[PDB]
Amino acid sequence: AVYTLPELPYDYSALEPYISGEIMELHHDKHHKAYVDGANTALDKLAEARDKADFGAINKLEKDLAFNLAGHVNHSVFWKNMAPKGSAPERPTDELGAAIDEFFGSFDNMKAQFTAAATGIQGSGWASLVWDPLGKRINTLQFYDHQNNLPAGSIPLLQLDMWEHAFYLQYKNVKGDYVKSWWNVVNWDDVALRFSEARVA
Amino acid sequence: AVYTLPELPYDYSALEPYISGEIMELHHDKHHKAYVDGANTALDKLAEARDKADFGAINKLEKDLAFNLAGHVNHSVFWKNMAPKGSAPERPTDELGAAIDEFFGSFDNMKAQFTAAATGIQGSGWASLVWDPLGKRINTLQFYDHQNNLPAGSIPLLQLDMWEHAFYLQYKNVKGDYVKSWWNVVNWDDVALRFSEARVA
Amino acid sequence: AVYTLPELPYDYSALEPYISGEIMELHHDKHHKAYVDGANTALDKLAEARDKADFGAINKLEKDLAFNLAGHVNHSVFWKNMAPKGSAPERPTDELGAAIDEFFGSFDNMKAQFTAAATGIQGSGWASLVWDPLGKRINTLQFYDHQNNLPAGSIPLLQLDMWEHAFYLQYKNVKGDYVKSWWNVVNWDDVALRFSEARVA
Amino acid sequence: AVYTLPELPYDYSALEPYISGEIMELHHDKHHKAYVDGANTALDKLAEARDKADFGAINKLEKDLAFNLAGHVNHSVFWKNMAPKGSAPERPTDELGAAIDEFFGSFDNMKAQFTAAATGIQGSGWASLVWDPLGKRINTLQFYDHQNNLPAGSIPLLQLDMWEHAFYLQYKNVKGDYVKSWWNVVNWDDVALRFSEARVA
Ligand SMILES: [Fe+3]
Ligand SMILES: [Fe+3]
Ligand SMILES: [Fe+3]
Ligand SMILES: [Fe+3]
Repeated sequence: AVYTLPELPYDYSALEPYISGEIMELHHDKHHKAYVDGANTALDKLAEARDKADFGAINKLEKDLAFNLAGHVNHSVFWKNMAPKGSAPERPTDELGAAIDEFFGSFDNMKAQFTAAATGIQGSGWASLVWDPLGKRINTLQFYDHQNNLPAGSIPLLQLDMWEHAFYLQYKNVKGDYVKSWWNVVNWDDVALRFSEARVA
Repeated sequence: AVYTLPELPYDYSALEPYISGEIMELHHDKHHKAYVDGANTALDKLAEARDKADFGAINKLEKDLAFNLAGHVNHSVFWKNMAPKGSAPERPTDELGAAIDEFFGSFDNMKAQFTAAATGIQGSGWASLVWDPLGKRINTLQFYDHQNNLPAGSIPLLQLDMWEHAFYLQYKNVKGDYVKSWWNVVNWDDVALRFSEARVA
Repeated sequence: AVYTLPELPYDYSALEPYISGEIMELHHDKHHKAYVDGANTALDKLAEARDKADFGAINKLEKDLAFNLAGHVNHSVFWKNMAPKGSAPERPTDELGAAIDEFFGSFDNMKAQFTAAATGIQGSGWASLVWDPLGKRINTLQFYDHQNNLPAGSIPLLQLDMWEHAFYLQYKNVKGDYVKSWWNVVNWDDVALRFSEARVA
Repeated sequence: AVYTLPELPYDYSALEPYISGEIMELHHDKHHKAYVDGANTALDKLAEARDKADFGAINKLEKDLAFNLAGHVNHSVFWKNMAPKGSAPERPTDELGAAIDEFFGSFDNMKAQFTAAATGIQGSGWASLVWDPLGKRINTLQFYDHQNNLPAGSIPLLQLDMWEHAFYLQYKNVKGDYVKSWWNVVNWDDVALRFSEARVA
């Protein structure tokens, strides 16, 4: 198949007590898996349309592709963006840390803007730290669902899933507590990797 | 300023008779300029938000940034994607042509799928030929407005502005004629360049 | 058929010089007509799905229905909301005028809020004065496309089409001039009728 | 205040075993309350905007109003649409039942179409049985979030909250089981009342 479900780089319960193993298992095995199948199906349907020379359902297929592929992209990044508490540095450093200070003033200011974007979403969405290739800078974006509210070419560096399934079982309606706990499991080494590959554009 | 308006790589009337100089001038000098100014203002407001620790309008600012920056990105690609007819090849060749044949079966099939995506939009939008870095392939996407219906990391190769301001003065409601004419002014050299640089590899 | 294209209550050129006959004809005969067909088709497809017990394309059909039916609703209201310059009162009076003063302070304040909503849309949309049955009041809403950014149960009293096809041929990018000219052709007697039937909820 | 939180017509645990009291309490006391407060704040800000003639955040305020008011409207209908099993009929009858048979063929067909719309949503949303005043019929709509994918004038008769917070704690990702259970607690008397009052006639 064109798309495959990547395995978590850690145990389902490795992110506790910040994110429960219950959520991690349901989130990965159920949710992420669905996006993989949906993205594969969307492409299969588009190829079928081309062969039959009938693009009557093009609007449906393009949304199915964007929604599912974006869901696949976002979650793939999400898993690697995290790691067990004491496994990685608690703060960005080197070029990444410098870039954060340059475009946000400081690490704390970056977190403040990112958190505000994360808890204020009206509906399902994501908070994301991205590399803007045009302006050559790091910005924060607030995705709607998986595929809305973002410029083409945006390269994800750090993403936080704000869909209710990502936190409801543990934090219920208190989104602030979820975001607060999540910072404790962010793998800044992975974010640095994504920044290095993004900046080399 | 963070963002700046790029100059057109040709005269306003250089795309005639396929795209009028009347449209090109309004589209570039007025529309694109507004996106650049809006994107800069969004960043200024976000910086101000970080300074005072007041992210009350974070939802507004994130959409303002996504909408304007996406408009700036989309139009910047749009201008270079075109050139006066004759000054550029009529069909894709080499690696680009081979990739189009691989992911769409043929140039005509890609053209048909892209056209369908362009004319079927329910609202303002774009038809876009992008490089999918996760699936390592070329796909077509149907953007809504400027910043909706697309996965993060999507790299634009060829885009067509389907907002009514891009064709109404000349083609009125007949969007189908607009798309047909547009193919004649596509600069496949520019598309090939973008494809070669997609996900630095 | 379930839906039909209503005729304009006046000549195509009756709204000049505020809105050209060229626009009125294209807008009514081309655009509005498309929504009627699309809404009829959406329902036909849904009935076909029910008979076959296959709702695989339910997401597509529900969007097709909402988009097209909303387009039909919005335009139907739009036409009747207007009349040749000196044919109707230039200001709301009686219960309608009183209600406007009550929920906006004055007629001018209502226009200011309505205009701001009309010219600020990021993409296609509408500015609409509606009757909120729950709060029992008149509010202004900014529709996105035709079917987005509005609560269920909202009863349209006065609507302004801000899609580019509604003004580009005459006012180009200058949206402010279009809205300004449009106020001169608003049929307040029709708005009063819609208010009377809405308030009787 | 303009908007107020309505009390539930039954105890939080009255919908068990179909819908948990745990969900009902959080959903009502926390979620619905937030929409009421948000809708009131939106109106306050709009009034403030009119006072100072500063509509700079008009796009934000119009979305805040649409999102919150739609959430308030949707949930107000949602609560009354349900009642403990047994306390209300298991199937629609009289005029309502006849209308459902007319516009869907049968109660089972309406149920199947509604279910499909409920489980297939790409993001947060609602499945809604509404009265179409233009077509003079009963249709099903698939709302996105609270305020998207619906025509103006749509009158809610029966709605199902498909936001993850409405079922995750009990049904996890199995939205299909949530919908099946939900049918058991539908108060057809309330739906019949809403149908009788749809477009005062
Ligand atoms: Fe998720
Ligand atoms: Fe444009
Ligand atoms: Fe229109
Ligand atoms: Fe809810």
